[PDB]
Amino acid sequence: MRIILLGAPGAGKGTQAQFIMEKYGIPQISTGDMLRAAVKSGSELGKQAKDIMDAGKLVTDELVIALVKERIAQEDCRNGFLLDGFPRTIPQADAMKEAGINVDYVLEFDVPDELIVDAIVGRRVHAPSGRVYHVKFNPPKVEGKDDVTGEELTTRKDDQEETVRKRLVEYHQMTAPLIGYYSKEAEAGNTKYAKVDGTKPVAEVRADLEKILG
Ligand SMILES: [Cl-]
Ligand SMILES: [Cl-]
Ligand code: NA
Ligand code: NA
Ligand code: NA
Repeated sequence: MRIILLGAPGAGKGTQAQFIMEKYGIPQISTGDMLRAAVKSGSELGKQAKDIMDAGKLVTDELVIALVKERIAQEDCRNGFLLDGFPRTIPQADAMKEAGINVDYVLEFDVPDELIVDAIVGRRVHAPSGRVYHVKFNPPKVEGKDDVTGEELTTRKDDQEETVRKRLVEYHQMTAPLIGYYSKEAEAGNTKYAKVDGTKPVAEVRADLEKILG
């Protein structure tokens, strides 16, 4: 079973990763994990990836595809794999096709932007400990205060609404053509594509996935 799992930053697609891994007996792989691990191995691909990153340079599509091809040839991908958050562009998806890396399912984990914004901007944090509260989902016991220390809660610059919205805008401009690419691949019979409603409770999403996948 070969699955691509896509989703907007903050949508929460990772909430279903362990269910998929345990359903098929397949690992979760990501280009980020490949890039951070490339150094650990002695492969020449990894050394080439190390030097790119050490020079602050962009990882080219050709290199990332090589790393993906390398990763799925490892023994743990014999039942398949859950490719998390890649491809990100049409040129990357075509490079997968050029390399011969087809998958059985493309899952788009879909949560509307407004709900992602609400989830993130409602966060309140105790920065010294990393404790995280949410005004609606998990409020502090005492208003504005960390339960443990009583210190006044703050918010993160990375969670500012304008910053989240800019991130989502950029995501959809990159991902909309990719989604259409995979829908066309599915109409051609090369793969299966499904839009997954990620606003439902996790257990209901899990059930939905069972119906989509089999
Ligand atoms: Cl997320
Ligand atoms: Cl307490
Ligand atoms: Na891993
Ligand atoms: Na959309
Ligand atoms: Na506002």
